[PDB]
Amino acid sequence: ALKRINRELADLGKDPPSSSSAGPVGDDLFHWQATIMGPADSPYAGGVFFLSIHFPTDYPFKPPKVNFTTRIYHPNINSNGSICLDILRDQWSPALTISKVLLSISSLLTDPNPDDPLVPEIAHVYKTDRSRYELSAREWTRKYAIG
Amino acid sequence: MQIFVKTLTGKTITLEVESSDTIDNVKSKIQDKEGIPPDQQRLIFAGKQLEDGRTLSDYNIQKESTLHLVLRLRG
Amino acid sequence: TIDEGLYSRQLYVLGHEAMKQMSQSNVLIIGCKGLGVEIAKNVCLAGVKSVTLYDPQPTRIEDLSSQYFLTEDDIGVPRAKVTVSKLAELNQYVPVSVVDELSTEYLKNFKCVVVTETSLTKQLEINDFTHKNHIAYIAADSRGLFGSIFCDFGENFICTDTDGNEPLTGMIASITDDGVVTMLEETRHGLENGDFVKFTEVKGMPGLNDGTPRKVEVKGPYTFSIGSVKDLGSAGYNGVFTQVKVPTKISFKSLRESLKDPEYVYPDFGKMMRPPQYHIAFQALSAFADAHEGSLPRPRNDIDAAEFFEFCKKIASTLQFDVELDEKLIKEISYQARGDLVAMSAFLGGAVAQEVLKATTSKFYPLKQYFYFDSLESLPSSVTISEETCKPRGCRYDGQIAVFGSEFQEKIASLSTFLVGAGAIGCEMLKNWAMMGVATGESGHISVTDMDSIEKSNLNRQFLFRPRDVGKLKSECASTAVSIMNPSLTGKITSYQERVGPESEGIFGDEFFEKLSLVTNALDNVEARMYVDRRCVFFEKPLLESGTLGTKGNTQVVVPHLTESYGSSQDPPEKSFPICTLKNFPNRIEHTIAWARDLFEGLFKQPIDNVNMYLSSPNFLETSLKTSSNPREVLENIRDYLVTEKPLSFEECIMWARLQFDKFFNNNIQQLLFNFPKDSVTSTGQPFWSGPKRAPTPLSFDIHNREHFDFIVAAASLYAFNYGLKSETDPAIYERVLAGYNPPPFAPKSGIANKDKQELKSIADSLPPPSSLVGFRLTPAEFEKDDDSNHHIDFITAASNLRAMNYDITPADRFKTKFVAGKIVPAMCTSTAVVSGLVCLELVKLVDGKKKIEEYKNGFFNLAIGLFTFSDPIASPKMKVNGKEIDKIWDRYNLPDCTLQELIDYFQKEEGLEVTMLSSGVSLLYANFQPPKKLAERLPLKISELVEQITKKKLEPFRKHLVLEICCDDANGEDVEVPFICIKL
Ligand SMILES: Nc1ncnc2c1ncn2[C@@H]1O[C@H](COP(=O)(O)OP(=O)(O)OP(=O)(O)O)[C@@H](O)[C@H]1O
Ligand SMILES: [Mg+2]
Ligand SMILES: [Mg+2]
Repeated sequence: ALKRINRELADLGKDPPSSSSAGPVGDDLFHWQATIMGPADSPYAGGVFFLSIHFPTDYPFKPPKVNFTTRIYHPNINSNGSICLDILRDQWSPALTISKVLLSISSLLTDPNPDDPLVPEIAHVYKTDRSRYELSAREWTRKYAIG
Repeated sequence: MQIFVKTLTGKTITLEVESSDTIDNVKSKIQDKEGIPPDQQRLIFAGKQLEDGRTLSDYNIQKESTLHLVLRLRG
Repeated sequence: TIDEGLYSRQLYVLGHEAMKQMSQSNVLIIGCKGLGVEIAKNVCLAGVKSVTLYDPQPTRIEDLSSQYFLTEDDIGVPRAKVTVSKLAELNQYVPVSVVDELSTEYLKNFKCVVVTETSLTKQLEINDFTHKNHIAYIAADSRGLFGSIFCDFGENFICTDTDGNEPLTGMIASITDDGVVTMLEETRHGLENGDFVKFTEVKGMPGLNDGTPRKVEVKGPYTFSIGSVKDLGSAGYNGVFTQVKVPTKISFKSLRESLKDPEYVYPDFGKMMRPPQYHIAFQALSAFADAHEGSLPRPRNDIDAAEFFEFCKKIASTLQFDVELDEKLIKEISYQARGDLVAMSAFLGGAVAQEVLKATTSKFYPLKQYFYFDSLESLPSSVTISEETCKPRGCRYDGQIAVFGSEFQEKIASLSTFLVGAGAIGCEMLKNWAMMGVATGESGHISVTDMDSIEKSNLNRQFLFRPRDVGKLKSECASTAVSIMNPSLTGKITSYQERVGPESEGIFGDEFFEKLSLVTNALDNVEARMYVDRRCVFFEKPLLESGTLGTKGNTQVVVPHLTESYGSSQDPPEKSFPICTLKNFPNRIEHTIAWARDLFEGLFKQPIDNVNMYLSSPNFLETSLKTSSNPREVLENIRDYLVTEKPLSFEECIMWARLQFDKFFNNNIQQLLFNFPKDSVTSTGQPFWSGPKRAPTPLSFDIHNREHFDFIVAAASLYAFNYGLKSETDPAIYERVLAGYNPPPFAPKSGIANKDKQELKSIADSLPPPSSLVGFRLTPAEFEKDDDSNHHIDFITAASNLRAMNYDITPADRFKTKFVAGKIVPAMCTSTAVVSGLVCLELVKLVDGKKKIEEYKNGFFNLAIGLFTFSDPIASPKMKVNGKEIDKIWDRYNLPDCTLQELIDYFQKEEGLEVTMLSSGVSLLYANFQPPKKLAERLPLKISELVEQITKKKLEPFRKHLVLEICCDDANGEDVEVPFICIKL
């Protein structure tokens, strides 16, 4: 348990994130608070987003609870910060690591999936008026992801 | 040789391949033609799903064979 | 009229039809020894129409070796007469009678006939009549460590369900004209060749939607074939396939014909040559008994063994069996011919009861036909077993001494066990220990701990509890019952009411755990299992794990320094549906039930908790503003539930329920359809509402509909309970109030600075001050499935059915809603009996102190298909540490309470390893990447002081040790695992 946890915490430093910083919150390994940098080729460029990761007591036999903290205007993320993914929900094989989650969220930010959305209105805006979606994403990532 | 790949909507794509070609190369060609990521391509022939790491000859694919391409759905 | 308040757990295994047909079947039981009484108990708990007993032999003392309804005051009285009185109190719906004499024609009064402890000639006479009149006949026999079961349900038995599983259903991606059916992506149907399925809602091939079952040809894990569909159509898109289960005809043979040419059922493939031996052995045993006036061979007698072997040879020659008899095995059977164990009796009784249920309900696949079982590996090897030691002493333990001897009996009498839980498995374990005389010696002791209380639904499988005991603690009732059963256990049992967890370590401390001999788990959750496993590993005590699920069961044994712990094993996880599916696009009834549960939690539990916490914490708002994910939601809930929508009568509750109905079943659907119209297409051009996504449709409120009215009533009642008002159920008031309701207009919205904090502050200050409201508390609704007078399951069913009607899904009744929402685990009495028998057979192995790993057997079984399997336990993995052999699980480092620096130096100098991470509990005491200032501040402190400082909590006085997890790297930096550290305070 804490074995796994620490092994991954350690290899993280040996695996220069480049776009993350998963740091335990104080001295409770069961509650990390990582970070994600906005992709350059995305409307969310130049933004810092904080995420809270709560490891279940049965980790890695149960998926970690990853919730966004910085408000983000994305089709597949709701205001509560819940993340729409399968590696976190049902596809959580006991053969995964924080690295993967933290480059799969970056890939999601790279390109949303509006065909199976979590926020129907934002998905509709994205599908119909791309420019308005771009403007809204830039405004949100400037209001929240900056400062 | 030449083969035909049928999509879920009845479309037929003609591809020029060789019996020794790997599944990965065929998925690459299908991504080049339709833009579907290989990870989401599920190719089936004669009731058997083609798996990465093998060749067409492994599945006894011959002249003018017909495959079916279904697409995985993201979460 | 099935009493679902009593058979709640059983109906999830059998069903309504099975019990309806079962409540019309009569069972006759010949023989009332331990096996017979166990079968009778299980059948009575099952719920058959009635049970009749026939065993006129006078009671003897040795019969109490496996009988728990007999006392030493019953010597000389017929067993049936003294057993019926205690059997009649188990269930009030099952009358129990006794018949002095048995006549052949009388057998026509029963639907199933179980025969035990009867001579072979009488068995043949009964079978010759019960075969030609189509009566189920089950014959059971238990001799020491051997057991035989024979089943005969006639020559035209009809088995409706052959596996007990739910029909397989799935979705279709594409169907070719050649009958090639394809599943969705990474979807496995699980079908087998020869199965029948039917397709519905298939687009492009309506002909396949007729419903005619079709054959299945498995072509791959994801695809199969049905043949040729040239006439029906060209290509099919989407659809759902469902398997159809057809009844099968199974034909048995009479006993007389099957004696010559039997049909064995092999319970284990490692020993396949034994059943042919046992088949001869039991017939020879019956012949020897007939040749000695029904006197079985004396225990460990050589002459009787020789005579029995001669009889075996004669029978083998007579029957033209071309098998060479194994002398050692046959003579061992002869030695234990008079043995009578309670574990084997319970095991066989559970099995036979399940067979009776199969015979009566015509369900599941039965045994076909013979079943010979042995647990000869349980024979002790650390004690002297001879004729002198195994002779009876005229005591109630003769049936067990005759197998194990007096010395092993004394070993058992001095056990010091610890049983966790007092459920069904706990009750069976306690019964077995009481019968065996466990901890009846001077140094023996039993401890039983469980905090739950007895409920009505527990009486179906827990025979130690009576309806007059509803509402009391389980441990006290169990202790009293087992003291009544065995008076020798008066004062040798201690019953606690403490939950086994981190908070009970003040009682289950070092003193408590240092006197035990073994720990037996009877739990139903994985977390507590892991906790007990960790404790056993720390103290190095044998552990006995047992689990059941419907008709399936498994038993595992953990032995110190020999086998791996439970934690190494893992059960399959739980599939949590993606939030997108539940929130927006459901396609099954389980999604709707989960959505209803979440809605209930968000409407009746969380807001009340927020309101109560606001009036208690003086600084709640400030903490929530910077801690909670959605402070705005909390503020809105508090305002709405305090001032904006505080009801003053039940009519306002009805109005609020109507408004919530409109909000959740009429408005959100309109919004969703406004965002995604029914004719919308995806990016690839495919229709959006196709396949797993079903186009919804808003609902209009119609009071005359039953479901709408049920939802309104449930919501109003729950709201009134929350606000402590007086609820009503008369429809007149509802119809009067709901007539005068004006639906507010609603139109979907298309959308198109730092004042948010100002708005939140404005909302916050609107709330009345906490000082203004003193003593005003709202009652949160805590979900309770077992109570039928709180409208919880009613509300969940109403919400799930309404949401299903929204998306054209098949609605489910209250029964399945309660099954799914409440996470109810199906349970059976037969499975409990079998697991108890297996665990008690492993217990005698543990007592004997067997050292080899091939002599233990983890067991698995599935009673739906009569499957039994036993495998050797997995050996604990070894490793190389500092060029030495280290056990991964059962090894630790024992150190004093030295400073952290001294511990690091010890690990550097002794093991030659560099410590990189050191943790304890849920805290990271030391790490290699921490700032040097922190380490320099923490290095010169002792481990106990460091833990006290980091955890911000003083170590309790009862604490005497610390468990530290250490991850260290070698000289080259390569990570190497090391065993944990046991710091001694
Ligand atoms: N951590 C624990 N400490 C002590 N006893 C426990 C613990 N976890 C579970 N138990 C006990 O395990 C038993 C579980 O058995 P069982 O599931 O048959 O009973 P139940 O939960 O009352 O019934 P049902 O599951 O049918 O609703 C209960 O007595 C429960 O008290
Ligand atoms: Mg309970
Ligand atoms: Mg339970």
